[PDB]
Amino acid sequence: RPILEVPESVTGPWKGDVNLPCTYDPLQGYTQVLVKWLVQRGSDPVTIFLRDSSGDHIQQAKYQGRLHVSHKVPGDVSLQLSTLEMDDRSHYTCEVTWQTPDGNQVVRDKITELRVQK
Amino acid sequence: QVQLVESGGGLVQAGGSLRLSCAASGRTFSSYGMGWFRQAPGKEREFVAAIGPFGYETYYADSVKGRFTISRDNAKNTVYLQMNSLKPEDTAVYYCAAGRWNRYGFEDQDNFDYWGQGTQVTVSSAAA
Repeated sequence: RPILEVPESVTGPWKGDVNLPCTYDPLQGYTQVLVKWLVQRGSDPVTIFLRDSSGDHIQQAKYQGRLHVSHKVPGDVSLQLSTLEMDDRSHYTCEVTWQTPDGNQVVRDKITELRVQK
Repeated sequence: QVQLVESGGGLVQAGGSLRLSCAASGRTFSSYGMGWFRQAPGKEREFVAAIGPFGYETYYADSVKGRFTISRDNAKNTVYLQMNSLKPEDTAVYYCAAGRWNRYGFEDQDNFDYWGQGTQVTVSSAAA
């Protein structure tokens, strides 16, 4: 522990919306300090979204205006994508970093496959 | 439906080697990370090695680095552990496991959703 709960795959309709769940159980002493969502480009995961103490940032231009990440409750950092494009099909990684009181960081990630259905 | 089936354990002499195999069936595991763990009787299970889903990314416990090699053939959904330069303290039940981590958390047993049944490895100072 902690571990992320993310489904193996999700579907969304072309030009519609989809949610990519990413949830976890908050743990005493584990302060969430970073969230990233990444898209897989071959061997390399590429950040598309970052949340840190400065707020939320979309990191790849093709997702501008189309990406939100849940922030109402601790432990839910699910990603919402809108106006889905066929080229949004990909493996996506949810990645969360926590810091404990001693300054150690703990990182967890988990993958889903998004399939965009015409 | 899903099972991870291990094989290849047995008795070897120190300095010898074994190949463990973990055949995963019931679904495609090409985009899963795979791991090996080991446990001695009455002791905690501990990390041995892992291989990520993407690229060519392998990870090892310090105690096995340079001696053990994890590898996979995705066309057969099988992960291997080549255990070279074996030592008596490598004696344990070895388990494979599969999960959907990418780069992180591969030593956290909670992060693997499917586990094999275990196979016994015994390393003796004597022959055979």
